[PDB]
Amino acid sequence: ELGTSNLNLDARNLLAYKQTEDLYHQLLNYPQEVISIMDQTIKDCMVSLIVDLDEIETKFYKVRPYNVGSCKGMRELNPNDIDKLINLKGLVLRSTPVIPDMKVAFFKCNVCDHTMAVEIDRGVIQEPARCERIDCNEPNSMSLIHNRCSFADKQVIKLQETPDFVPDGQTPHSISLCVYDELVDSCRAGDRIEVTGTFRSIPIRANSRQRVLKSLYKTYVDVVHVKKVQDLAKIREVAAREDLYSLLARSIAPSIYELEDVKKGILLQLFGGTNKTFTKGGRYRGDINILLCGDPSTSKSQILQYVHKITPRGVYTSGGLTAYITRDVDTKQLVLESGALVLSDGGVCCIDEFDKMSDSTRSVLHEVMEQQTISIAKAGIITTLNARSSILASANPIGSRYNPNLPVTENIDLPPPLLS
Amino acid sequence: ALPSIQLPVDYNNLFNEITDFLVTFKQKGPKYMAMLQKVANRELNSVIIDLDDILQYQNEKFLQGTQADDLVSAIQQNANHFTELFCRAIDNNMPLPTKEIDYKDDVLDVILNQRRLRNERMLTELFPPNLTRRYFLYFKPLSQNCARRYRKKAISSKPLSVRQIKGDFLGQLITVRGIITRVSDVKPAVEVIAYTCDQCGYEVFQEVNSRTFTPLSECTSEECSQNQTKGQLFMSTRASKFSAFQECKIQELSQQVPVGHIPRSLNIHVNGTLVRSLSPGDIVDVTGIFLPAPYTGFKALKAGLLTETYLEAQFVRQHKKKFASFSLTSDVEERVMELITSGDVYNRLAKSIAPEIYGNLDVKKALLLLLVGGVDKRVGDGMKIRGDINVCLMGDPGVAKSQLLKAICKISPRGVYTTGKGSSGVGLTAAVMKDPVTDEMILEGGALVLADNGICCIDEFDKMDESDRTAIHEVMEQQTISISKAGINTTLNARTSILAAANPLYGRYNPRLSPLDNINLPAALLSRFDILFLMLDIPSRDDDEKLAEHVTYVHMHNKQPDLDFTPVEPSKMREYIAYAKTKRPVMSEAVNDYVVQAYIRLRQDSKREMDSKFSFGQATPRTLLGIIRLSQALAKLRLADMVDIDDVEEALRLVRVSKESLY
Ligand SMILES: Nc1ncnc2c1ncn2[C@@H]1O[C@H](COP(=O)(O)OP(=O)(O)OP(=O)(O)O)[C@@H](O)[C@H]1O
Ligand SMILES: Nc1ncnc2c1ncn2[C@@H]1O[C@H](COP(=O)(O)OP(=O)(O)O)[C@@H](O)[C@H]1O
Ligand SMILES: [Mg+2]
Ligand SMILES: [Zn+2]
Ligand SMILES: [Zn+2]
Repeated sequence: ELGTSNLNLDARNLLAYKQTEDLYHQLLNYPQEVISIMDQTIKDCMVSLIVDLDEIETKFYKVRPYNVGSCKGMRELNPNDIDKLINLKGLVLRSTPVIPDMKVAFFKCNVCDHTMAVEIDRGVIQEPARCERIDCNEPNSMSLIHNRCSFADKQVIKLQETPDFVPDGQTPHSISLCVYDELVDSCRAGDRIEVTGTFRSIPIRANSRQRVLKSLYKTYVDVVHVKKVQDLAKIREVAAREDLYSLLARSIAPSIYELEDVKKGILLQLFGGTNKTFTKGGRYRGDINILLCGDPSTSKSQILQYVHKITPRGVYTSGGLTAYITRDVDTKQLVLESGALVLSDGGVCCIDEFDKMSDSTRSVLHEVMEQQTISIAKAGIITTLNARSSILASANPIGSRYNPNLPVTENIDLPPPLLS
Repeated sequence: ALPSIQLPVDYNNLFNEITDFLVTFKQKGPKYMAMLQKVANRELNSVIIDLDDILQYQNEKFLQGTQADDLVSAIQQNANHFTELFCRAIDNNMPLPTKEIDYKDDVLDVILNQRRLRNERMLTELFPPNLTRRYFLYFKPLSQNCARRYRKKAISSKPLSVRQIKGDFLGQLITVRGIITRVSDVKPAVEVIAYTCDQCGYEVFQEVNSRTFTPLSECTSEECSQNQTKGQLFMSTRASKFSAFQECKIQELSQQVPVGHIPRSLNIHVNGTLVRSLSPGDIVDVTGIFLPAPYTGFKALKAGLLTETYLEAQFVRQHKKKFASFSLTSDVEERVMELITSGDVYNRLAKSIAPEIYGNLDVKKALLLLLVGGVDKRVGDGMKIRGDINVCLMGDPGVAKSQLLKAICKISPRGVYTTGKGSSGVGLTAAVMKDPVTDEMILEGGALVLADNGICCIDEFDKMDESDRTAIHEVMEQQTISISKAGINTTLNARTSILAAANPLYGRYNPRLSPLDNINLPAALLSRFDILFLMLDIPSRDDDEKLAEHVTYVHMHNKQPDLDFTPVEPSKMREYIAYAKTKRPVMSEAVNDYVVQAYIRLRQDSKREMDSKFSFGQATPRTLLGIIRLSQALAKLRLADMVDIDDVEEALRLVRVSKESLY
């Protein structure tokens, strides 16, 4: 009734039955064939259960086994575990662009314009030595067409072991990954995922101009399943209370003693104002910016840490913050990279150690707080980027204490316009 | 073609003697049949051979005038040929299994049974032995007392240096000594390659021993001996055989390097179950086979006679020392019973750390309290608290604070020592930056050197640049390091105790105010530290006399003199520190009022900190937090699962002693 095509399959409940554990062990030894025949079984189960048959013929069927066994680590992988299903957990580091894969080779008998479609197996193509049209029957008239074939999408992921597996300060390792179709782009950098797939080894080409192969093989895994690691009525019931303001304000800093007014101000800053774009006079800024000052005996960084995770969007940094073009490390190419402030659009950008701001970056803030737009003119690229972000910063006085007789200006060593 | 020579050796008698030794040996019955039986049961996966048994057996059978030659000599002169002879002998005399086998698991044997029932049923090929062996063969070098037993010079051993190996030792069995520096990962290595030719009856097998090879394309089956092939053949991974492989290199020790020379290196190849039996940074005694390596892998066409050399491991003695993670045993239990009977411990431990440096008792007491750690394991609502203590040592040059720091680094297992400049890889970069030969850009991002539960010992804390200073501000209060350069965000869980020594920018104490003199350090960083202590050189007679007397008495005896009186020893301290950390007493509530009133009087002190002449009596909650941490450490170093008020008083007295050094 859904029209979906996916069948998750646990192993424990599969182990719960006494006849099935035989198929369980046979699946560990022979994953590919068992999975293929299970998919064909589901394909026939389509008709066995529906007895519209039209949606059935169009869709393929696959399974997603998981929880087959204990999660191993990259530090213990003996060659006894080749072509066997394993469960792995780790952190996704990098990715790669999707790589087309040859599936259906297209050919054309150029002299007689005759076209033939050829299937392939194990990558290697058995090219047709002669065009089937015995009327021409020429052997050498076989020419293929690159852009009229059919292709499969392949993506390669690089995976790092979790730091839990290195207790004595050693270095983690990397295991290459492969995915197909629905698993493409299912993960990206920085993710924490767990995967279940079979092992694999491949001969390395060595000299691409020669037939020799090295005595060692590269190790990589092929995975089939990946896991990671109307309430609006309730709002109005809460929103109808009279003391919502005070409880809501005090609810974001449970461990902070007193300091109620600053908490209320920070909460209102989090709520934000209104933004309008009337054309007769240009847009008006709707963001609130608040500064914190005082001796480093107030745990003021804790407030920024609270708001950073409380806010939907936000970047927490300290005194590089904006866009600058970089040279790619792993690849040799040029990409445009945006800084912390650009990513905080619509959210709250938190800044610490504001006094140690150097000098070049300060002007950038003067650029962004007065127009909410930053432009760049470098390496032939001229463009403007929108920021539209709120700012919350903390600074320290000069000396072991802040003298109340001393005015604020000198102790905070910021220019009068910026603080104004 | 090739001229011939006459050699005294003949392998037939050697093989017969090998078989006779294996069958007849008496050291349970015969030992070697005892090994081979459990090998048959698929219980033992590798066979290790000792030549001491061979030597003693040959000598004791020499009592009857039948033997004519000896084996260990030819073993020493050449090794691989004897490995083949031993594998042949083992396969000839392989016993039957005396136990049942989980026979369904051996997928290779399933493939073999399929092939046999395919070909023999139609009327069969002799499979090569290497495709069937489940066992690895290893040799062990002899012992020198066994050589002393007899007159002959059957010595070997003699752990040569890296540079002591010449070109005349190729092919022999030799022993090296040194420190392991690099260890590669584990990768599969091919031994036998099996193809399949689309149902060609027998499937072709071939073996390769060289580090490179070429594949097959057309099989020799009769249906493919026909003018065209019965289906193209492909390489089959499941049927082929593989062995665990790894590569490591060793470097000469400094002691063995002649003056005015640079240490050299030597590569080692390891195979079989012995893989992963050694880790970088340890002294080992490796016995192996010194084999040549062809240069054609470089493919330069030069070096017509020049070739590279390597060693193949056979038996590794890890040597060095085992940390053992304070694993309990009867001896350590009676040792801790002796420690309990010792009564008062901390003073003896302080006396026993660095007797070379005279005096400075309270510094050693603070070192004791730093080694145990403060209150940890969080509080309610998940709020972060660390047991690590940050103490900074301050004083004049020539006070041997660096030497005491070196002693602490020696006495602690997790200690890391750093000082002013000399290299750029100390911080902000992982040790694996651009390390692999493939240059895979292996990195973690923001991390330090073993910062997880490490002891960061720093000398010249006023010397490093802004980058290391930023790193050490970021390691503050168990905060992780999350510096990113290329999208990496795998932060290192920085939880370490900070102990650093810094010198005044004037090189001497000053009559004017100290906080302005300071260390040229941020006041925030200064307030972060839990304890600040001073070492001021006071010219006096009654102290310089004792110091000079102790130093000269140390010089005269060339040892640690009996002048020292320490009941406890460095290994004993290393045991007891782990023991005390294991106990981990919990906090007692009743100290709340006492510590609150103590902090009240400390804020009363802050009411007097504008009097100046020293302005370290500041107001900071971190002062109270460090007080609580030090009281918890005092409760942890001994006593039951409670916290004593005397611990709080001792912590306050320690703080007072730290403060009074200003004057
Ligand atoms: N209390 C002491 N007992 C024994 N030797 C001492 C003592 N104080 C200093 N020394 C001697 O002083 C030397 C160590 O002082 P050293 O200057 O290396 O340390 P430091 O105070 O950390 O300063 P620096 O940065 O100059 O090294 C050694 O030769 C040591 O014998
Ligand atoms: N009101 C408070 N409640 C809880 N802890 C506090 C409070 N005031 C100070 N502290 C403690 O003292 C420290 C003050 O540091 P902070 O003022 O944030 O330094 P900086 O802002 O310069 O990094 C905090 O780490 C916190 O543990
Ligand atoms: Mg020094
Ligand atoms: Zn044609
Ligand atoms: Zn064939």
